[PDB]
Amino acid sequence: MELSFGARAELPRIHPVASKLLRLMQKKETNLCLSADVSLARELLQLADALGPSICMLKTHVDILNDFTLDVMKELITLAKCHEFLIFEDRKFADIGNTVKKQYEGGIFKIASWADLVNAHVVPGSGVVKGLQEVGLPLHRGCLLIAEMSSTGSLATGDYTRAAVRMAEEHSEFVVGFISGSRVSMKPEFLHLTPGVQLEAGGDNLGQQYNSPQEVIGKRGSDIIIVGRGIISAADRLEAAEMYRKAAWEAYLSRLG
Amino acid sequence: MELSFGARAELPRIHPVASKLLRLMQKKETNLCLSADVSLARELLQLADALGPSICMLKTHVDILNDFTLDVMKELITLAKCHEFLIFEDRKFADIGNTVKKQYEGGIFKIASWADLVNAHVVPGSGVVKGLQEVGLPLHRGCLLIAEMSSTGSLATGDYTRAAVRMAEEHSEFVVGFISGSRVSMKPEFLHLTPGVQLEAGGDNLGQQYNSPQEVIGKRGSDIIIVGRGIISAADRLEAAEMYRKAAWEAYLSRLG
Ligand SMILES: O=c1cc(O)n([C@@H]2O[C@H](COP(=O)(O)O)[C@@H](O)[C@H]2O)c(=O)[nH]1
Ligand SMILES: O=c1cc(O)n([C@@H]2O[C@H](COP(=O)(O)O)[C@@H](O)[C@H]2O)c(=O)[nH]1
Repeated sequence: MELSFGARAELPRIHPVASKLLRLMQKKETNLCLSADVSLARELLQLADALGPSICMLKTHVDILNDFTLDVMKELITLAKCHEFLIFEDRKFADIGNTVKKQYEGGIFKIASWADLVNAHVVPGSGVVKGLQEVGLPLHRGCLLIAEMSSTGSLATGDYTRAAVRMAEEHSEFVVGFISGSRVSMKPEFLHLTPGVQLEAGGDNLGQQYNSPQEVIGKRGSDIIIVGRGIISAADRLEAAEMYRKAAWEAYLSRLG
Repeated sequence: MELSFGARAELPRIHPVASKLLRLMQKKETNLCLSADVSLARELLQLADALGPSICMLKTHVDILNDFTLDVMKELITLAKCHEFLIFEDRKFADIGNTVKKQYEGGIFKIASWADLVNAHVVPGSGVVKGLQEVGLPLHRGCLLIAEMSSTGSLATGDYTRAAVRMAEEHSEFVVGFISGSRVSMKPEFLHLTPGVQLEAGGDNLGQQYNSPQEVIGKRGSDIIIVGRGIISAADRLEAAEMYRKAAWEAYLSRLG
């Protein structure tokens, strides 16, 4: 009863952004999201161009880009369209609804104008989603809810994770899935994206913890791996991305049987 | 055994940023933080100048400022120095440590260069604080942890709130207090700042809930009220700020006896 990405793209209740994503994952044989955690626009764009064919999604932190402009993001959209990947701004909205709507639409980043996907913490209660969706529904955007975190001491466990799943499942006109370590919803209309991924065991010195693509996708049932330093600190980022793509894709196929 | 703000400023374990704040609160008879939730730099600066004498702190959301530049923030520092208030960027850092350090120091906002105080959600675990403090300790900054939220459905309750208090109390070289609805720590070295404040009962249509300064300061034991729309939507923002200042200050005095 587990469906391929291409069949999930057709589910009756699928969000159009999720459907677009699932179709390109199936087409390109990729369930890799690049975490493009760089500070230079040129590096961001060169990574997006070279790695675009290997990825289903490019995750940004626009607020670490020392030379952000909206024209950078126009360039990034051109590459996303060319290579067929979604743009996910990993802003982690986490305020009351009236504040996050402004943070999403406005200021100098105008996130909603260029990001297919954003994400939110569930700690404020469902007003965080209601505020975002007042901006994002008109613009045909989607949102991911942070149900679990990869870092040591995370409080996104137990009843908190359950609250995130309920909040999704109840805002499914806008919420398309989760940031999580594992499959947290049994409804196949929801995407699961998992950060904290490297091929080798380890972590960082600021609480990051790594698990492998086989563990995350194959054993824990997630859909997509989010990989930053495992790719971006490598010398050859293209070959690193291909290693991660092949790992995540085979883990998905093997789970699917 | 409850101490005045001026005596708390002298406590052995007080953080220098908390001490500076407590001294100016005592001097100016203000425990009001203006939530300057505007999109124009000119309005931000005109509010800071006119209301500066009435406030202990000005809370920003730099990411909704349509015409942000670092020169705006230089102007804002000049006013903070003139009128004696701290600048609190309400960024709600909420990522792994390695990410938040970059978000705090870098990008176009360079938050650490101008904000006396920032805040963080505790959901990622203590690496969020460790990452921020790698930037903020050298720059002699402070941080507030979000222990409770004002909005409907908040998950910052129970064991989550307790985890926030522990995390503070254990990073007290950098963490100076809390965003909370009430006094959550019994240690008087920690500040309690409470949003969701208006004189009249009510809320908004996106989950905000209001309580009065007398309730928050006088009954719930908080130190500082954070007020946005109750001031900024009023016609005369100066008189509105004075009403809130007088309310919060008298509630503090009456609690102190
Ligand atoms: O639980 C979570 C949620 C995240 O978004 N992230 C993000 O995913 C990326 C992980 O990067 P890296 O692979 O270099 O550790 C970072 O951008 C981080 O902000 C995470 O690491 N853990
Ligand atoms: O629990 C919390 C935490 C906050 O920082 N805030 C912030 O405090 C301010 C409240 O503004 P207002 O008084 O207009 O409702 C907003 O900037 C909001 O982001 C809040 O309302 N509740």
